[PDB]
Amino acid sequence: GLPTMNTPGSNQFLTSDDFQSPCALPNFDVTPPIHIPGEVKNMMELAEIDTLIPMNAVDGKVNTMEMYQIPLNDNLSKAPIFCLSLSPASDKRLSHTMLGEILNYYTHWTGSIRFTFLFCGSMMATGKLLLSYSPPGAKPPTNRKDAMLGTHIIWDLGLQSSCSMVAPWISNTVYRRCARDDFTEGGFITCFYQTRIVVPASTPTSMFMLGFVSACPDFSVRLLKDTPHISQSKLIGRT
Amino acid sequence: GLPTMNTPGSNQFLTSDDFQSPCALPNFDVTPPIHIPGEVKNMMELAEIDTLIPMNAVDGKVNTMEMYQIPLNDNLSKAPIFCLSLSPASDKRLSHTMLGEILNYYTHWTGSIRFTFLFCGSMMATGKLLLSYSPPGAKPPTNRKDAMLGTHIIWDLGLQSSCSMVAPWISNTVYRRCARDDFTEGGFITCFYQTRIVVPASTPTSMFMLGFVSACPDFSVRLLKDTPHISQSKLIGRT
Amino acid sequence: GLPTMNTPGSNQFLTSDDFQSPCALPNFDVTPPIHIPGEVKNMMELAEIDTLIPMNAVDGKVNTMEMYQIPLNDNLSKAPIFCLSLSPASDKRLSHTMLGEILNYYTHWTGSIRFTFLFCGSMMATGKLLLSYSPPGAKPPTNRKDAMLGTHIIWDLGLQSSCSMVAPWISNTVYRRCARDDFTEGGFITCFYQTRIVVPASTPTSMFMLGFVSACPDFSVRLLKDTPHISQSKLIGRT
Amino acid sequence: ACGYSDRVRQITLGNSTITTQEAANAIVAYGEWPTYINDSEANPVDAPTEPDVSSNRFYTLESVSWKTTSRGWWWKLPDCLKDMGMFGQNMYYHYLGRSGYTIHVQCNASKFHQGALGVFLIPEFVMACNTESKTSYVSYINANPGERGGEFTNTYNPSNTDASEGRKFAALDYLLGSGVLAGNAFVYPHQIINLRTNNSATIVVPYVNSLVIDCMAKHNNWGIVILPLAPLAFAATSSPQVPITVTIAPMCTEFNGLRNITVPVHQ
Amino acid sequence: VSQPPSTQSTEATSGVNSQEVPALTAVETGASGQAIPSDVVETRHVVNYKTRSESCLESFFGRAACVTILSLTNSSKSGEEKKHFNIWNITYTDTVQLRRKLEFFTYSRFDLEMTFVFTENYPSTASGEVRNQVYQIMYIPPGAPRPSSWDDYTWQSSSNPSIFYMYGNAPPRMSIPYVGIANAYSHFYDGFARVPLEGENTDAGDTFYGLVSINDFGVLAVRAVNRSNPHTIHTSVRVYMKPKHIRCWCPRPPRAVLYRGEGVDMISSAILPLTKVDSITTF
Amino acid sequence: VSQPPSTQSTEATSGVNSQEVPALTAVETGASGQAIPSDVVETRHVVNYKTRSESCLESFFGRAACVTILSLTNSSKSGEEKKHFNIWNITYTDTVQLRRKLEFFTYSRFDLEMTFVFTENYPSTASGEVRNQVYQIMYIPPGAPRPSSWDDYTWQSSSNPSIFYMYGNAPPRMSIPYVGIANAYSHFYDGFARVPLEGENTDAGDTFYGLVSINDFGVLAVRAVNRSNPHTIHTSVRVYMKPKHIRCWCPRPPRAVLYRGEGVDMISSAILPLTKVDSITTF
Amino acid sequence: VSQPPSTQSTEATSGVNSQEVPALTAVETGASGQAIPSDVVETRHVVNYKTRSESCLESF
Amino acid sequence: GAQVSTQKTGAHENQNVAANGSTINYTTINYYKDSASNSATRQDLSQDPSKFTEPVKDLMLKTAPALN
Amino acid sequence: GAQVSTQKTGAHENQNVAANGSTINYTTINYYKDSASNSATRQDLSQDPSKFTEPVKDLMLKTAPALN
Amino acid sequence: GAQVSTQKTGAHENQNVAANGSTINYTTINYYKDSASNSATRQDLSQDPSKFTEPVKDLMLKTAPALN
Ligand SMILES: CCCCCCCCCCCCCC(=O)O
Ligand SMILES: CCCCCCCCCCCCCC(=O)O
Ligand SMILES: *C(=O)CCCCCCCCCCCCC
Ligand SMILES: *C(=O)CCCCCCCCCCCCC
Ligand SMILES: *C(=O)CCCCCCCCCCCCC
Ligand SMILES: [Ca+2]
Ligand SMILES: [Ca+2]
Ligand SMILES: [Ca+2]
Repeated sequence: GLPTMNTPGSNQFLTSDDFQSPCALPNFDVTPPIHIPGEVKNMMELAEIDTLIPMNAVDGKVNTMEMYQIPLNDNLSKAPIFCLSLSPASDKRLSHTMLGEILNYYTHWTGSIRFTFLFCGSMMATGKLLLSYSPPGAKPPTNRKDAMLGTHIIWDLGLQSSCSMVAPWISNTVYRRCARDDFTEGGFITCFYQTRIVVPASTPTSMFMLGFVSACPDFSVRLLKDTPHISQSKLIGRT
Repeated sequence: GLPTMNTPGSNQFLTSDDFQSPCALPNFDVTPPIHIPGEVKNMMELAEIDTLIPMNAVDGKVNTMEMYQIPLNDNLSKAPIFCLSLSPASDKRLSHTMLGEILNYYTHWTGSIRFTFLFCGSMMATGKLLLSYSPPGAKPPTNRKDAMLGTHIIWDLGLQSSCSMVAPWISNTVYRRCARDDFTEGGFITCFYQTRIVVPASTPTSMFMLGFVSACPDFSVRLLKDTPHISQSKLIGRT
Repeated sequence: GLPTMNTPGSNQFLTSDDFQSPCALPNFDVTPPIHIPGEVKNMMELAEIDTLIPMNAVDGKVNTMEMYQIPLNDNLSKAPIFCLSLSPASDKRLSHTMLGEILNYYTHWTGSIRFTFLFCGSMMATGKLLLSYSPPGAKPPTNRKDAMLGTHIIWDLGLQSSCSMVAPWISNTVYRRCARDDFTEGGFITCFYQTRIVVPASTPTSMFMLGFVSACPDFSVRLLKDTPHISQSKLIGRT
Repeated sequence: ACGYSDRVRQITLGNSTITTQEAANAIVAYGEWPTYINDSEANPVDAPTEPDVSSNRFYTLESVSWKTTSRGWWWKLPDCLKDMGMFGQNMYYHYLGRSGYTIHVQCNASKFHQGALGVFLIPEFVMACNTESKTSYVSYINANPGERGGEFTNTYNPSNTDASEGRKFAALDYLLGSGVLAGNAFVYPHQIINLRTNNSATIVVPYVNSLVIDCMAKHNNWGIVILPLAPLAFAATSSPQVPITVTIAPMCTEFNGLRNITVPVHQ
Repeated sequence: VSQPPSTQSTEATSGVNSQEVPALTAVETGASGQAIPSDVVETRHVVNYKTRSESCLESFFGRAACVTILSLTNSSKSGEEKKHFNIWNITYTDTVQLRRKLEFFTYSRFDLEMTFVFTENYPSTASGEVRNQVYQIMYIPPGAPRPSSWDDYTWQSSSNPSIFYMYGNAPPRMSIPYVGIANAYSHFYDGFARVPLEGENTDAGDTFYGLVSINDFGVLAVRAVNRSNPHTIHTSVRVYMKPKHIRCWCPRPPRAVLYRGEGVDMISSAILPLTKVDSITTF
Repeated sequence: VSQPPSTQSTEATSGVNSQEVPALTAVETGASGQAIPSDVVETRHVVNYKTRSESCLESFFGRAACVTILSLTNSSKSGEEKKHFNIWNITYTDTVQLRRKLEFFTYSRFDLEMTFVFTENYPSTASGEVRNQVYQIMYIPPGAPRPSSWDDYTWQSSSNPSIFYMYGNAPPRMSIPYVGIANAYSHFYDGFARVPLEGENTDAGDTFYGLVSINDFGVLAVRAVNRSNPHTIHTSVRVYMKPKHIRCWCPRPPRAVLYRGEGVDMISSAILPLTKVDSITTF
Repeated sequence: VSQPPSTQSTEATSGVNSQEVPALTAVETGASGQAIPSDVVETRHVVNYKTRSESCLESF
Repeated sequence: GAQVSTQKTGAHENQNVAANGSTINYTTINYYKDSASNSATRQDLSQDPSKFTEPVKDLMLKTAPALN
Repeated sequence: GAQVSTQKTGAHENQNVAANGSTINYTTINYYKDSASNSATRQDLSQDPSKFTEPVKDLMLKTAPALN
Repeated sequence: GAQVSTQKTGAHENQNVAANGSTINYTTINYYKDSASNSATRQDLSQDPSKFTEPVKDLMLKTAPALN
């Protein structure tokens, strides 16, 4: 008998261990593998896919296709077309996007977020919006003259339907907590009118734009955690 | 003492483990091995041997030699001489053939099945039958004009007593379940008269043919399971 | 801690194990070994030594030196001078010879047995005996004309006192069971008079011959078992 | 060839010769042919007796009859030869005996008959006893019929009381009297005499055992069984009958352990 | 020695005034947005060392998740024999955590690590004596005979793989090959176990539709091997699955609402994933 | 590195119209049917990688099957001394699962892996206290003296191989060489243990016929080494056999009907393996 | 790699009619009997592989 | 005294080719003096179905008349 | 038959470069005959986000008009 | 410091020749400083039955007269 001596952890069962276990089905001639379209290697690949945001999950709109449709019109206001807080896994609206759902299986996240908008008005409607990401620390941008003072882009509606506005990873810590936390503040993404959507004779005076969110190639997430997004009634039994 | 740390599975007894155990009889001078005729290396070797099918295990015929004898006669009908469902381990009739018995010790199976028939009529009797395997998916072949639309062979009774009809492994999944299952459907093997057995003056007007089943060299079975085919009264004891 | 996982047999105590155990007396300067006459390397060496058989362990003779003395005389009979069944460890008479005692510590045995006889009559007495080993399977040799039909040797009493008759290992199985068993039958060793011991004027008309048994160099025994030949009253205790 | 038909065939051993103009090839059990014990496989050390021609020839058993009622027949090697000429003598005078055989089952009819005999050669052919009051209850006398051999039936009626009906095999045809569907008796060296095709069956078999040589008087290595997979049939009567003859020939026979002759219990 | 691939670093950029507009696109194409910091603002040079090392499917599925909880009771009372054992159907739908994750992909292929945790306790006040328990987990593949009583011939396992645990010892565990009879494991299945032909119920199929109608991995027949004691004892066995050596294909959205049954099925009771937000302009 | 032999691949073929008829044959020869897809229909080319890797006798017999269940009782009551131990006859006929498999071949040769599982419990309401049990399994080969009482000199085992288990520890197990006194293990035996000569019963033999009459591997004398306590305790020991390093000869059909005794013997009670089928044309 | 010593094999022998009598001896000398099959009967050639491997004191 | 060998192709494994990486190697070191104590003998896929499916004397080839 | 490999850079570890010292090597010796029994397959950071973020036929480059 | 040696031919083993494969090798590594702690000494089949079956002074050969 080779003199051995057991150490702490001996006999425990850590659900994150990576050990060799004997095989209950020896010499099993596995099934010949074949090539299947669209394999996936990393969850982050999915996190880069452009998903739809429920920007307008307001009462009467929530939990209905209508929530994905952002309101836009002919009239000229100086009011935010929308306001979103940069917290990929927290915010009630973002937490449910593909990006969000994934972030929610991890504890920390880093990277730049890509906000892409598709104006769905009539071809005949013109207009210039202004998308903006203002990093945390000051009075949240309620008006345009304040959002314009931070990271922004003046999107001109035209043949190029879509337009992206990126949220350059600007943070103090290298990683941000997925759960909502003040220390790990994200910032403020808003929108305004640079001018005003303008339509002509016989043209739908009100329409929408779709807002998508995706992660940039510098994006990574870490520390596998369980997701809050799903519940389950304590299982029956048989006693 | 060499620092060790026990892991899950430690001390368990898995009936499918393959480990080294000390020998209770040390230095046992085994008995000199000699060559014995007919050794066997793999169960599948046996699965290729041609066994007899109880095609006609009908009431009054079941569990008696008579069940292996398929009815054939002078009269001309358009009725199936027999009908078998392709399920090597399931079907009450096949499940008991050598091929079947073996398949029944495993969970999955793949390969082509060889159905070989030996016409035992009188030398003087002629005739042309039609054996056929119709892969699953459509109305089971009740008449000839339907069986003829699938995989078939027109067997001409003659000096060559036997004739084989193969069931080309045609399946959607790569392996079929041994237990009866709809997903893993096998297909339909039937038989008909191409013309009609014809005998002359003073010739037995009715006879039989023997049906054998065996596996082809592309046949394999996997996942060792216990067989249902045998029972045993809970053992006594002594208490 | 080096990840280990215990297996069946772990912690058991098999009296036939061969393992390394720590030494309770470290650095013990053993006692210088010296050469001692007659060392022994294998029990089979002893099994080749010629021991005495209690051929005549008949009532009034058993358990007394007299049992080793085989009766011989002047008169001429056609009766067996003795009869022994070939079962080295079984037979009440053989089981106690050195060969026997040893075989009795093992389960199986193979080889040829050497039966050597020493005629102890007077120098003046002549005579020709007939020793014989008849392998199992037929009517046991009661008379000479039957023993003579098997393996035998006509021993002529003369200056060469002793004479051996070998029991050529003739068996169906390669090894014979030590315990008495019908499958592992041994055969029949008998003796007769070829003529008749003849003595002259003033010569002891009755005497004996000693029968010894030993194993031949092709002899081997296997499967260490405990011996029945010794008993022991359940030990006291102290409770 | 000059028309070397697969059907025509001649066989010769000793001073005996079989011929057949309608056979269906011949099979060699497990693919091995009869051989002798090789100095490296030997066990008994006495010089063996190898009879050669005197015993390795064609002995013909009393024919039996195939009826529409016939259920099957069986025999045992070497048993069903223990009385066959010189072979027997050697067999009985020796403790240990070894042998392989060439089995030739004959049965001619006419181009107007029907029928198919399954000739199987089963090694270690152990059958169940006819009495559910005991187990492995068969008398030597009944187990070893000889030239006569037994017959199969299609019914199982054990005599738990009458102890003279228990001491015999329960030759249940659809189960080989072994408790296994005869339908799979083909995993044994075999041939099928289908009347419309052939009239002979030739199966050469090599010694088979967990030992090199054994004691014949106690053990029957092989068992010959013939079951009508196809019932005999003739257009004429509804009670047709045809003879079935069995000719066996031992080969590469050798014996060890010579003594007085063995004479088993008999009636 | 090798260097794990890091996530895109940021190369320093500056102004611009070209006809090159990385900002604009047309997501109608079906292509996601591609822009990155550099394309929109002035960036500095940043050397990124971080890696998506933990989002690797193997890491993402690298946990022994509890899939079910079986119960059984070794009792000596009248109708407590059927309680002396239990049969569980192999699957991951019994819970929702692991299920949801796998459910991220249409197809998957992997080896499996089974781990079992036993926990026995006393039911009523029958808080008396009982020797140590020895359990048996027997895997009964589709087609194999199932136990009638807690002790009929089936527990011989001459072919079925069985574990024997001695309560108090390390959680027994074992590995299983990718046994699927397909080239991959199918997570969803828009089909029926068989094709209902012309002359049949105008409803045929409602019984055999869904992945569940075609999938089958057999069952786990658990039991205590000890005989019945005076006092009744209750044991709970928990099954843990960790798919290893994995790879998956075709991504799908995550299960957003509560699970009903083994299929997709929803329950009108809970189908409002999201949450009302004061206003579209409420940060 | 090497590549395991795969099962025949399918080479692509097409029509035909020759005098070569692979379809027809004459099974009378005793030769099985040989045709394959190619011979009968038009096939495509298929590269087969699958292997009969699991049908290898070593895999087929690679399981620790339960062969018997012994019982014994350590009691302090009057006639509970003979209960303090038990003697089991070594064999695989005590059950039917493993037996049937081995029974697939006439002869076999292998090494054996014994594994033992102990399970103790309380009989009556004598649900009191008892220290931990230490059992002993002693192998008593044919010819060796057998235990009279649960504690007579025989349990010394100065030559007999004995295991000592400390209940609660891993299932003791050990290996055994191919011990047959033949060149192989005989599974069947169409003979008698000896030859009944001329002057004997006209029934002689009925007692010594069948493999059972010649085979003998000795016995396992189990027992608890502890002394008798106040409360009586009952233990059940299960023997597991896994034949390894195996090889077999001469295939025979599988046991089709229930087993009666150790021999072939059938029981009129159950000898109808098959099942009535409506009609010969009933799919 | 090495080969354990086997027990005497049997070399094939035949008749005889010499003045060489291996059968007779004189155990008075104190020497055991030595004869073996070959000396007494006609033997065949037998290659013995078996070994007294288990009678080795260490095994015993 | 250890002997390394090829494993049995698993799930996400070498294309059936079992010829990809040393990551499919398992080590073996027999610990006991008696062979009987060793693990299962190495998988042997050899086979000769013919001793059972065709133990006929004169050999016949598919394409020919079984009975000539 | 053991195979050594690089560990996962820890706390006070090699500059992310994972190229500093043999003190970042872990040994592996597969013990079972079946691959399935092995630890987690080696970390693979390869990826092709494009089969999902850009499975468009004609390729378009950022700087150009998505719709030409 | 390990020493490999030949195992004891088992069931389905090398023809008695014990000269077939490294699959019949067992490894041994003594762990203690005291020889006494070691396993059973290697099987020694040497033997000299003569010191017991023939310790006679003048040697006699079978074929000769034991008493000349
Ligand atoms: C002794 C324990 C045997 C356990 C056998 C489990 C069989 C594995 C089936 C695969 C289950 C997970 C696959 C899936 O549903 O996606
Ligand atoms: C300490 C435990 C010793 C166990 C000894 C068992 C002896 C093995 C005999 C072989 C039994 C199986 C062979 C068979 O019946 O086919
Ligand atoms: C060949 O064996 C050389 C490699 C040795 C590596 C050490 C293996 C661990 C010890 C093996 C068991 C020794 C028992 C005394
Ligand atoms: C390659 O494997 C050579 C290095 C061997 C070192 C010994 C490792 C310890 C034994 C491994 C498990 C063997 C199981 C039989
Ligand atoms: C010779 O011994 C070189 C091979 C070493 C292999 C490692 C064996 C395991 C350690 C042996 C016990 C050491 C106790 C301090
Ligand atoms: Ca980088
Ligand atoms: Ca191939
Ligand atoms: Ca030798």
